[PDB]
Amino acid sequence: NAMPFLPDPGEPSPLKVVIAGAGYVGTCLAVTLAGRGAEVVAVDSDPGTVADLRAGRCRLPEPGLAGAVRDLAATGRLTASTSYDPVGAADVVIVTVGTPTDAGHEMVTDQLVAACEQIAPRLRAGQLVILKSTVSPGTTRTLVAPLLESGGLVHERDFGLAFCPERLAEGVALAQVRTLPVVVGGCGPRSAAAAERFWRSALGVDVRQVPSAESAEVVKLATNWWIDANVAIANELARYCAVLGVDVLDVIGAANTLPKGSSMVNLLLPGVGVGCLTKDPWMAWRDGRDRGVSLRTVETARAVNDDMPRHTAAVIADELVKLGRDRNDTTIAVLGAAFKNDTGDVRNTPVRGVVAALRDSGFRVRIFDPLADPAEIVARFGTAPAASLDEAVSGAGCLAFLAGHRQFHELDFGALAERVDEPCLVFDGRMHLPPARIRELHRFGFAYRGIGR
Amino acid sequence: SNAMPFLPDPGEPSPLKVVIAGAGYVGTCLAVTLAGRGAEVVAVDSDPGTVADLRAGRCRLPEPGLAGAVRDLAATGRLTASTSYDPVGAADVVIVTVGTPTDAGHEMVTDQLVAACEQIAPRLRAGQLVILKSTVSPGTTRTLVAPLLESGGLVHERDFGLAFCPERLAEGVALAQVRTLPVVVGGCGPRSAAAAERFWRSALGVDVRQVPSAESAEVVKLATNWWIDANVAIANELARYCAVLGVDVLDVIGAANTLPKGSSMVNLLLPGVGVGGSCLTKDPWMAWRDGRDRGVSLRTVETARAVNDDMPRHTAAVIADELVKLGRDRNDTTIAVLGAAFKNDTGDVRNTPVRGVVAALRDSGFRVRIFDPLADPAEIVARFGTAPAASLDEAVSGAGCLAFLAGHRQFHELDFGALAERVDEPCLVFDGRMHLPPARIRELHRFGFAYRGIGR
Ligand SMILES: NC(=O)c1ccc[n+]([C@@H]2O[C@H](COP(=O)([O-])OP(=O)(O)OC[C@H]3O[C@@H](n4cnc5c(N)ncnc54)[C@H](O)[C@@H]3O)[C@@H](O)[C@H]2O)c1
Ligand SMILES: Cc1cn([C@H]2C[C@H](O)[C@@H](COP(=O)(O)O)O2)c(=O)[nH]c1=O
Ligand code: NA
Repeated sequence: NAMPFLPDPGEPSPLKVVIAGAGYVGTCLAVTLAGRGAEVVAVDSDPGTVADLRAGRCRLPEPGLAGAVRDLAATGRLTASTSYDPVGAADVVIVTVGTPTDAGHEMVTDQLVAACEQIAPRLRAGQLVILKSTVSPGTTRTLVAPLLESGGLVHERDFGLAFCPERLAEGVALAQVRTLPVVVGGCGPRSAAAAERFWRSALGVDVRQVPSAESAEVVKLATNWWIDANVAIANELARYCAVLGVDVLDVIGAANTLPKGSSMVNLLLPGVGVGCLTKDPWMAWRDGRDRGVSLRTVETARAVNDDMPRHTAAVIADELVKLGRDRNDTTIAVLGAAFKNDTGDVRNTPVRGVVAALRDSGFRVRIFDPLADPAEIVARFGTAPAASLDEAVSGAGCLAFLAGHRQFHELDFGALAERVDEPCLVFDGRMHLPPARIRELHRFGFAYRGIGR
Repeated sequence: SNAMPFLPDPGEPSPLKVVIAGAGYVGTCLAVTLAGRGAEVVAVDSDPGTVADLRAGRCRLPEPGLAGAVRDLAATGRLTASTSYDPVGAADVVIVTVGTPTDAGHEMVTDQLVAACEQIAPRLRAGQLVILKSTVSPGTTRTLVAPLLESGGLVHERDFGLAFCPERLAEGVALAQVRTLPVVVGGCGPRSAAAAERFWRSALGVDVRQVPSAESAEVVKLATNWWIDANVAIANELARYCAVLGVDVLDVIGAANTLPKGSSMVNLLLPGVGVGGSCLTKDPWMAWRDGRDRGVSLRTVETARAVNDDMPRHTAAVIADELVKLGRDRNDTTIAVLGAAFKNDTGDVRNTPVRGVVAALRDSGFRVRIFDPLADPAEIVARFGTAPAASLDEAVSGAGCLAFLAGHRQFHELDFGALAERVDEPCLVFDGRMHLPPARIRELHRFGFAYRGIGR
């Protein structure tokens, strides 16, 4: 009774964890928890996803993830199911299911409601439930808690309930998840103490307590709001630097040497647009609007970042005209299609906006992303990607790096110089190449341009 | 003879000779720091009162430790002053820190800068180094200052060094920051950049961050104030959003800022009662106007300025609303505004957001008493149209509200148990810029106060 909702971490028998949702977040969580000794079962409605995990397969490009899935599924500590039945035997249940938003920027509770309606009858006294899915504030306590209580139990008294925002760093997720402190917002002191004991023992990280689940839900929304609004500042700064003939990355690097606030001045890097950062700031805006608060910094940031794909296409076409090129003699090789660097997800990518604007004007575009699924590129771009990097760049008049994947940095530009059509423009969207690499491109005959570079 | 370096070898026995044009806040902080490390400095200013003060070892600038440093160095003879620009000829380095105010259209008023350059230009000799530190619109150093300095026959970069090095001092801790902050150097060429870097490293003992041009360094200064002002806007809107959920914005900011991001961490700034001073209310508009002239729209600046300009009025509306919810009216409540300065731990009220809060409260029918022991009483009369209270007891005795609109360290050290016996019960404690932790809020309630803040 003194230590509710979690066994002593020193117990010989392993901790039993059920993770609802076997997406990017769920898989990273499952692998890192199983790796530290817990017995984990990932629950997902997709039979294909469950079949892959059970056979130690993972198609996610996240570094070290496919290897860890294959190793842990073989040790038996990582398993998967389409059924929510393993919830009954679990000590901890983590909910990472999808929470999208409609055109009005209001939560689509469907997936979360369905997951909660499956967990509720299987929920047992003494269990700990943690919500990781990004949600509108008040959701854990006013929507999720009554759904979980439909099975007769009471949150905080019979089972622990806490909101812990997901803050995974793509491309380095497995490394960051083992060091990054977890924010815990308990639905009461018992739920707060148990959620903190769980992350410290099962994950081995520090914990940052906030006084309610609503406070922790706002931490997630405030983080995405801060990131989106700071990317908007950086994007506008890059367009200002471009008209002055100054390099935005030197400006940002020098500006960020000033201590300020809780750490340093932190101008974020500009890009080709934003693709968490397009829904969560609007989610806070709609919540604010319904409560009589206008979030003007969110409205402006979204308008600024939504204009960047069209501006990127305009800059590419303008630079090609300056090189004496046109839509009749140039094929553009778009290298990298994913919304974020070192990911393969193209579901909500600003690259779609760049390609559409380049095609809408009349340019021939080839797409290549070594991390993305070719069927997903067909679905989102409407065309099959190039068979390989060599096929994409051969005879291309422009190499537009619109996602800065690590394998693009390891490319031999001397070898690329022999495949492309001279004069070739290297447009740097998300590579953010250092001056030493830009000199190498010029040496091989490439023209180089970035927004504000 | 060989092409010349634009700075003498710091191995020479004679002290470095520096001339600082513009002995205001930035100029005086530089002068005492350079002279304190051994350089011989002459402060050149158009105000005869400032020149007379520096000569006598006096300084009217309230900046902590500044008057003391001036007194010590005037006695050594290393720091002197002049209304005349005749010391320029003998100097190794000329630093320009004159005022660059903007007009109603946010265009820079070049009057002081042109007058300074015109006096410097014919006294310049080959091999000298000229550093511009005043905040300017990009391209000012190369297209305005350089041709004015060349009127004597010298050619910038070939005959003398010209660099832009922005000042990044924060008011109240300027003397501590001038000796620690890395200096950004934007030379008009490689020789100017090398000399300016060697100058800051050897004469100030600080690190240097080179940027490729004077224009790049001019943008660094404007991008910094743009970033700060826009991030205060995010924080103020976040506090207003937290207020409707009843969540504490300081818990949210603290937890959010534990995430590594960019080149450091997520850095949500602290909310307040608005934004004052020249830096954050003028510099982002200067960038906006320069961008507009060149066909670039800075929408984040427009929104940040609108958001922060609305904060004083919103703060007064919150105080008035919380007083009504407490059962207090305009008839039985005198509000004591504690802290008038634009910033915590300074006395500067020249452009303070507290002015807007006080004016909006009075326009709601409330009597307001002002108390700020760090501020000049005459400065409060000129900005607020009323004399501040003689003492803390006069301000708080019988007050129905204690509105902490500047969070000076002095206010954190008050005896709230004693205050509780002087105020009119029930007394509202409004936290504008104290940012009290939950333990301190609990203590106020135990003493009988009603604590409120935006998003607290
Ligand atoms: N105030 C700050 O904290 C701060 C911080 C960073 C940057 N800056 C920039 O530094 C510059 C100076 O700021 P400040 O607050 O010290 O200014 P200030 O207006 O208070 O002082 C300027 C001084 O220059 C003198 N002066 C004017 N024209 C002159 C001339 N032709 N010859 C000689 N002296 C002349 C004036 O008499 C005055 O004493 C501004 O461009 C400002 O943007 C200020
Ligand atoms: C840094 C900072 C400044 N401000 C406001 C107070 C001052 O009026 C103005 C300038 O502050 P600064 O000189 O400390 O940057 O901006 C905030 O409200 N929150 C903050 O976090
Ligand atoms: Na609260």
